[PDB]
Amino acid sequence: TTALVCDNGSGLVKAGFAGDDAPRAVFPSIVGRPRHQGVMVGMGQKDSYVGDEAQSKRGILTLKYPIEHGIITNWDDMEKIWHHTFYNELRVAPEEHPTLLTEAPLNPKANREKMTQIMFETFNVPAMYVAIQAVLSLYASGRTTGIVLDSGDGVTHNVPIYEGYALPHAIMRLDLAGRDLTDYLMKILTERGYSFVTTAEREIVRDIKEKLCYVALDFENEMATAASSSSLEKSYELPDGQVITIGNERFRCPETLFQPSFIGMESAGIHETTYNSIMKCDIDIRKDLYANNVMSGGTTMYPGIADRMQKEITALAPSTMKIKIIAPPERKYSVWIGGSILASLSTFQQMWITKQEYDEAGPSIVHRKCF
Amino acid sequence: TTALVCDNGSGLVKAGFAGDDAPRAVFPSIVGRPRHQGVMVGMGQKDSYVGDEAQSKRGILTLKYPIEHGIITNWDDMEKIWHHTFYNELRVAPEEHPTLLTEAPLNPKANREKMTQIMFETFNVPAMYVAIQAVLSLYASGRTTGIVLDSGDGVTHNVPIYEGYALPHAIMRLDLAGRDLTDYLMKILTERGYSFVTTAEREIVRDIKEKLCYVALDFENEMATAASSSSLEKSYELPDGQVITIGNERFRCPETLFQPSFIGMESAGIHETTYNSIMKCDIDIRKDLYANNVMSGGTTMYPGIADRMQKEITALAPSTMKIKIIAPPERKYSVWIGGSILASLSTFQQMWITKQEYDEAGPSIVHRKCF
Amino acid sequence: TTALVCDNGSGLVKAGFAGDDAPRAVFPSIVGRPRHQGVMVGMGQKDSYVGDEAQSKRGILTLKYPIEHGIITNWDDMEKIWHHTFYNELRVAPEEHPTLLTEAPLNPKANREKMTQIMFETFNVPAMYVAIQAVLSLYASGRTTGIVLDSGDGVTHNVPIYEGYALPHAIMRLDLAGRDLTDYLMKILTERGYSFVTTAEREIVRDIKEKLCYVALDFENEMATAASSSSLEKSYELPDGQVITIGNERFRCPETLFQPSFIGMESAGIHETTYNSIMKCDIDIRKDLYANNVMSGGTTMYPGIADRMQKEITALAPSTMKIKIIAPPERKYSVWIGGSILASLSTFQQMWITKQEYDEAGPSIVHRKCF
Ligand SMILES: Nc1ncnc2c1ncn2[C@@H]1O[C@H](COP(=O)(O)OP(=O)(O)O)[C@@H](O)[C@H]1O
Ligand SMILES: Nc1ncnc2c1ncn2[C@@H]1O[C@H](COP(=O)(O)OP(=O)(O)O)[C@@H](O)[C@H]1O
Ligand SMILES: Nc1ncnc2c1ncn2[C@@H]1O[C@H](COP(=O)(O)OP(=O)(O)O)[C@@H](O)[C@H]1O
Ligand SMILES: [Mg+2]
Ligand SMILES: [Mg+2]
Ligand SMILES: [Mg+2]
Repeated sequence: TTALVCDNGSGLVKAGFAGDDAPRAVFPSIVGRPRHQGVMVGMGQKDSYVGDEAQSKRGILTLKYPIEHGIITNWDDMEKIWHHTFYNELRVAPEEHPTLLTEAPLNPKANREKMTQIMFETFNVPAMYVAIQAVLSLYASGRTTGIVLDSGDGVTHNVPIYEGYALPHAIMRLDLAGRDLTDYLMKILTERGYSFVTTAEREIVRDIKEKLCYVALDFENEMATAASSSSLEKSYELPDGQVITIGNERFRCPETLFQPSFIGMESAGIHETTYNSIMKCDIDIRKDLYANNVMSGGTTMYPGIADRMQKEITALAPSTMKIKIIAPPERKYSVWIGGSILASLSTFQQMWITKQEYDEAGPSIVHRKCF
Repeated sequence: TTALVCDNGSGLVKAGFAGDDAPRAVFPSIVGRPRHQGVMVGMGQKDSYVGDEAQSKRGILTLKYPIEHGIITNWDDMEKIWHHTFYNELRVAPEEHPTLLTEAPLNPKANREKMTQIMFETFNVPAMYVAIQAVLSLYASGRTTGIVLDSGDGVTHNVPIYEGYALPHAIMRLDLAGRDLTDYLMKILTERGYSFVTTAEREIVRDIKEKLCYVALDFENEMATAASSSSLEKSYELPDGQVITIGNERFRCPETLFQPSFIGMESAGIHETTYNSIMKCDIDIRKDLYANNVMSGGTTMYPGIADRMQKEITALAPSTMKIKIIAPPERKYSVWIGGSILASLSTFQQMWITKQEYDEAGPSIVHRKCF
Repeated sequence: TTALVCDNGSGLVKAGFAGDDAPRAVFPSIVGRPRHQGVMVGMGQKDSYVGDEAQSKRGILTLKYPIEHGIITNWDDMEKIWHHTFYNELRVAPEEHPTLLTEAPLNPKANREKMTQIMFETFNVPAMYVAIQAVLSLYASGRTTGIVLDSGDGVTHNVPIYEGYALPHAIMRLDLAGRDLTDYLMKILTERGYSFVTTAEREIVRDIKEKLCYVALDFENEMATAASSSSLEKSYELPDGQVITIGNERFRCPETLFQPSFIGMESAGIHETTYNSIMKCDIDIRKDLYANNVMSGGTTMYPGIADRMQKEITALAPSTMKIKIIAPPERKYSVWIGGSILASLSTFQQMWITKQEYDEAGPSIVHRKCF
């Protein structure tokens, strides 16, 4: 039988079969419940929608995300989402397929206890595994060395690897990702009057960000240019025809990644975090880590991120080092692709947590056979 | 047992069984009593005449409408009208048929509380249920969603719906309707010397309104044409052979709907009262409401109201929208058609307020089950 | 030279000299224009009215507010109001008096830009300044650490301040204030048959809300008691001598502040707003914020509001964190008293935007020299 691969992204769930080059079913990780008094019988049924059928009817819905900063926060909702991904998107029976979930580094352990318990007692998958997304991303690049800078909707994290041996002490994590950038955009937009207040309008500001934002190579130069000319402004059309116009908001939002003092945080930017992660690693290996700066996750899709990161890290690291930021075109799906590759491997068969293992050991077993 | 459907409009009573596509009994809502002395015996009796009879003797009667601005004020007269409807018109005892009574939004709760009291304690129906009119209007059109404009004899209200879910905070009620247009037409005919005063002559200026009134496309240019030549004049034959002629009084009267400042009121004309109702909805669904604008009720029957409405809204809403005024050909009875459809459903049986529930709950029960 | 402190409210304008502990002039911020036709010669002149002379005549006027949600919607009218305050009320030649004005947080930049432009060019004041309203609201209390809850007629907004250092990420601004409660009260009044629809009647409903509305502590049980008997009902004599009797509408109105769903808004109540604001401030200062909540603005003068908000915040914070709400009885004018104090301080004399500085810098200086 062929195992599945279900990447529980913070924002979007990725799913697909083991061996597929690309995921087969992608849909935002939302649960919607209406917030108005229904009037028509035979109509407005299905108290709760999931994924696509909650986006396409969000006008009257309260969209709750069940995954917050990479940590599942509302279990009965994630159960519905898994049930959907299994029985409606892929159209598969879970009991007859192994599966490969994922997790971010340094998440509370009870999180993965509960993931495993749901998978084994509710859906009765024969065997399942829980990887760490950065390792999978480094698989996907077809590589053996690097410092995966992964960042998606919830979290931004680094994971240095050298010739197959992880360096757990050098891992750095940071809760500043796509959702926080969106929430800061909602706020900088009110300088022009555009008030977005509802959970549904978060999904409009998200796409405004996705389509219009970019990261300036140099922030102060871009601020000056925007202030002294209109060459940057770009106009966007709401769902209801209103045409909004944004200028320096196109780069003031992505720039949050590098100066988290914009959104009130104290910690340092992603470039400084990566440098401080490399400098935790033994002297003999930093030379290769500087030369394999892999990237992953959606939030690294902004134009100008790769060049900005290369410039900044070159500013940090010594003059003699050969920095290289690697940005695969499919980096949004790198984690899932690597997961498929790992699941298809010939030597991975023994590594599963068999149903018998859970029977004889409980959910705590998942800490001995996982990274 | 078959279920009855009644629609106690402010202008006419529409009543008849479910499953039919047209009301069985249609007649005006007036009870007339003599204002003169009856000298002859046997003939000249029955101090109260109702419905069509009252009109046929409107010479020697004072005609009272028990309903004014959708509110039932004279309860004795209204009970008379219902007694006529049940026994003389439909010929079927109310003691053995569930009933559905239409009603208007933002009405005093005492209104429907007393409707329930009267139906259960005076006529002893097995079960009754009260429904809004815009909801049923939408039912008739076979739609899932759309902004309904309903404008009968007394009350004009908008109820934007979405996928079977309404928006109570987006309702508007504008108590300016056919009766007020009749009064203003009566007031502006005197510019020619046709002094209509009596109520019986209100029943005739209303006939003039129903026959000749039409809504122009541009008021200023129509006035220009009217001043230019006699092309717009048309004549009408009173009951005693006199022939009248009216020019710009034909469209100056429906103009009220678009400029209630004509009759002193301040609230904005139906174009603005519909635009402002859409512009209070979730920003997501406005594009949907624009393209599914429904109409209903008699007052929307003026030749050309749909085009003026479309013009005004398209001049208000963003240029990218694709407006559509859904005007059913039978829109006069649309409320009752929708009521028949709703009463005929198999899964609507969960909504009837049974005699048992009223007896052990009191009239206040009607609010727990009625929108 | 004496300075002027002009707190432009959305419903009232509190303006006067700095140093006093009360404004020298208060008048509603409405510009009325006659709407009927004048017939008597020697009358009908002065075809645009302002303030209280636009109350006592409101019978024959359409009342329009310049500010809708702390935003200056109209400028041709706000110029009239400012001219009125400077010349007719205070009788002061503005060309020789520094003026200090106010604004809310997250308020569009063009708003204060154009305020500066008008004051420096239309009136030609030697110097001026604009201050957020939570800063002044906290000055008036004499503290230096606390999270203000300003609740005006148009806007409700918190500001966490610690030792004089604001927390710009934790400023929660909610556009739901006294005016929206006025409109909700008008909407629910009809349930009893009372129908107020026009601008003038909106003032009557404002006074009804002021006099009779109050906040309950347990809304569900308050409704239970109100339904049980008429113990809570009180009467009000409209200006023509009519008498209305409002019952549960007394506290169903200001309950909206703690359940913004009633009017369709999604955000959580103001207690939840304040608590969510607090839990985003670094952990060590939450203790000092939980004990220094300062109320302000007119809409906070509901009876029982302080008890309700204290109870509800206790329901959200942990058990051992002291929770207090400081509510000065004079709080309606807290913003203006803070403005007076700030203008009086000896060290503030350098913080003005001088006419010279504007002349050589342009409006953008407003965002530079002012917070
Ligand atoms: N082309 C893009 N440009 C900028 N941001 C993007 C782009 N595509 C996705 N994002 C952002 O990245 C996040 C989704 O990336 P993804 O890696 O799928 O997150 P997750 O793995 O948590 O589901 C979203 O917050 C989205 O706003
Ligand atoms: N063909 C028509 N043209 C213009 N006005 C009409 C026409 N028919 C009815 N009306 C007006 O609409 C009112 C009756 O229509 P209706 O929709 O049935 O109101 P209701 O249902 O409350 O009784 C009358 O007052 C009349 O003035
Ligand atoms: N006792 C009261 N109860 C409730 N609301 C009140 C009371 N007094 C005044 N208000 C409301 O406060 C508002 C005006 O007060 P104010 O603080 O000055 O608002 P603004 O900042 O715009 O000037 C009005 O909307 C009024 O309805
Ligand atoms: Mg990911
Ligand atoms: Mg009608
Ligand atoms: Mg204020």
